[PDB]
Amino acid sequence: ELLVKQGSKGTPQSLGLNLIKIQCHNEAVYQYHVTFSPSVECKSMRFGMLKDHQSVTGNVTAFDGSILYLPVKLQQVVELKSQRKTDDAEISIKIQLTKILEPCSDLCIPFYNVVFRRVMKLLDMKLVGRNFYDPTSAMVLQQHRLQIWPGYAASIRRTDGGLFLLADVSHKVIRNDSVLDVMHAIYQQNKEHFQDECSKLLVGSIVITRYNNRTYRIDDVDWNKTPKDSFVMSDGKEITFLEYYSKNYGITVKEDDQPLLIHRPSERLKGEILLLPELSFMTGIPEKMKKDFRAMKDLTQQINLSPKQHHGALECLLQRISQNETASNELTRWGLSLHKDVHKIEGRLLPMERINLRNTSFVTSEDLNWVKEVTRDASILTIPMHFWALFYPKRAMDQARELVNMLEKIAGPIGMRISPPAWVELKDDRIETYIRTIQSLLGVEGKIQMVVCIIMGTRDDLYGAIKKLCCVQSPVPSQVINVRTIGQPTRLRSVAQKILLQMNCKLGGELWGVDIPLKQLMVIGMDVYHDPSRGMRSVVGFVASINLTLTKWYSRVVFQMPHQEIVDSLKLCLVGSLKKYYEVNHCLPEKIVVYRDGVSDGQLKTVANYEIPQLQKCFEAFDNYHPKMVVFVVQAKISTNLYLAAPDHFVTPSPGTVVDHTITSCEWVDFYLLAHHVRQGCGIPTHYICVLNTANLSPDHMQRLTFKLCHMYWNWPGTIRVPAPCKYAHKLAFLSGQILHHEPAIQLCGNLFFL
RNA sequence: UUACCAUCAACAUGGAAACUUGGCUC
RNA sequence: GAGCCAAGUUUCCAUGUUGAUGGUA
Ligand SMILES: [Mg+2]
Repeated sequence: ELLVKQGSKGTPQSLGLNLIKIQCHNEAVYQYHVTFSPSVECKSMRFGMLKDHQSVTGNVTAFDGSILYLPVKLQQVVELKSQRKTDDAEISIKIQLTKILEPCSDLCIPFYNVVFRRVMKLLDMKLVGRNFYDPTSAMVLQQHRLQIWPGYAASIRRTDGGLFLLADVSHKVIRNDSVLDVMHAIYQQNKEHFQDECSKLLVGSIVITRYNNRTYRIDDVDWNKTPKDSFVMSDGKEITFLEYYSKNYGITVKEDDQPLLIHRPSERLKGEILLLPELSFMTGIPEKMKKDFRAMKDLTQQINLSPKQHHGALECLLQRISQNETASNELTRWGLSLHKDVHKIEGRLLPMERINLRNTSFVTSEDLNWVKEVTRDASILTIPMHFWALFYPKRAMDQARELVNMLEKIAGPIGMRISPPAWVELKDDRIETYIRTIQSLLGVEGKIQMVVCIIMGTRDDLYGAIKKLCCVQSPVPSQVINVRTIGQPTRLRSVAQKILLQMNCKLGGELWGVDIPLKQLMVIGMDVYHDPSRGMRSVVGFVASINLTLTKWYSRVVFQMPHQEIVDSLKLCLVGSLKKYYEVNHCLPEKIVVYRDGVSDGQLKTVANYEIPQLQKCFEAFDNYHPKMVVFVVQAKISTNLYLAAPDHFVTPSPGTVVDHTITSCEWVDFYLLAHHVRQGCGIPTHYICVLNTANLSPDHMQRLTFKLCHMYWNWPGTIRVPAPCKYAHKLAFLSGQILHHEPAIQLCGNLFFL
């Protein structure tokens, strides 16, 4: 079905885009596999060899290193005898004619992209990582030996509107200090302690090589080897590093006394990739620059481009493309005529939602923030909390009394009935003293409602162990404060406000909600938390709405061992969720809405045709249970940018903007929603892909329901990017994966204990 | 770990095309 | 000859995560 979703609800917004329309007038593409037999690999020297033959291959070539594209229909299988122009050896190349590609094809998308990477190469922009950056517009920090290149993450894609060039104005941190120059500086710093200092600085530090443009993690540094030595290339051939770089890449290496960097490929090839530090350069903010206020503020104020500056950089790119004769010729020879200005459309702005409290219901302002409108009125349900204990190591004791004073001053308009705690001073600041004191306080007394601790500095092990005690071993709701958030009195008041709201959340109270027209709605939020350190011990959190007014969230956690499946884990989580829903609501829901987090574009069909059929196979375990299911793939980090056409320039878009045309994928029912208010930089929306819709949910109530679920998040009094169940599931899975490493207590799963 | 939002640095996973290798295989 | 599966390389991409900076509450 064709995607016609742009309805009348919401006001039209003239949105500029980071999209430039590309009109294609190609008539035939032919794809060949060049088969250089003595194995040249440079991606530019091979381009030079393919440009050496402009007669048989013509002057129009979309070459990329191993795949050639022609419009000329060259004969099947030919051979050529090119010259390497380096150290002398004739180069025997082949031609394959693998495929015939039609004009309007999605397999021409890599060919279009290769043409445009060549076009950016014709603007003298360097290729760093996977993007193109301009060193002419670079800004330099000489005090840190670093530069920022303003360039573009650009890619041609086929959306509903057709062929588009997505160009995001990215910035590349290019460190002028080489790795070899870093070893030179450290060797100047100390002599005997040079190698171990380079070991602790470099192992874990990740470098780039710009001659092939690849990033490698330094797993070790070998000081016993030097480029001069010899290694074996994949044709089983023994050659030195210098000869390999002067032949396969055409680079003469200045210094040959440099050591070697070993990158061990994880999740296994067993090949020690061996790296030269002359062509290896670090990427990232240096250690001395991290604590610099001026340098980081200049870097941040440059990279936090407003939509006016974003569109200005895109217009500069289009002006550079149009003014350069070679780039315009290269685009025109393929029939790819670029647009002079970026694409712009008319999106919709969704209406504001009445946030409801116990007695007051207020329409949200344009800021979409209710920070001060919720600490002046009462929450919907406020559980009174009297018996609790505050744990402090006598150094934040004044800060503890200040926090208690602010809490009892603010519990009035909040609605909490707050009693003074047990002021548990700790004889030591150790984790063992903390845990034994909490356990001894709860061992004798069973009427204690809460345990609130104060942590000296940033201690992740102490917070993790406190949460290990509090929602696994002894199910007591917990709260952890730092001394940096209650020290100064300037922000102490709002900190105490949100802390008391957190106390009300972790006890089963309800903070705020909106009116929802959909009845018996069964909201599911999931976030498959992947572990890159525990041997792929994936954690799937599961947050399920329970009451009809969409305010109680029953939580579940399932762990995935190696060689397991998400199927039975989601089976157990869903049957537990419907068991809780039946035991509370005394009914069964007619509509289950699932918000799956983190699915790539390739795994979308895998999610749609494999996992969700088993999700409806869970449904037969109950008595004639067949409701209507709606599954969402949520993609938060995207590269599409929305602008707002003010009558002078481009500004940040108003929060709550939907785009359901011209950007969406062809094979799915998609839209982009910018729900949150953003004041820094450009407002990235969040991609919302309908994997399945059995409820016949039109995109009017679909977008409105996702926007409404963006409001329900109770750890922030305003709109967040993802919906509230996605963020609840993400925090639950993060706490059960990196902090708990265990399933929680079932009773504490009745409340938002992870907030 | 009082939160949310931006952008940067990196890692990990997955898809499509082409090619190569090794098994089957009609 | 055609087809299936596994692994790898090169192109194009997509998604998540961890840090680090800022902002404001
Ligand atoms: Mg999530």
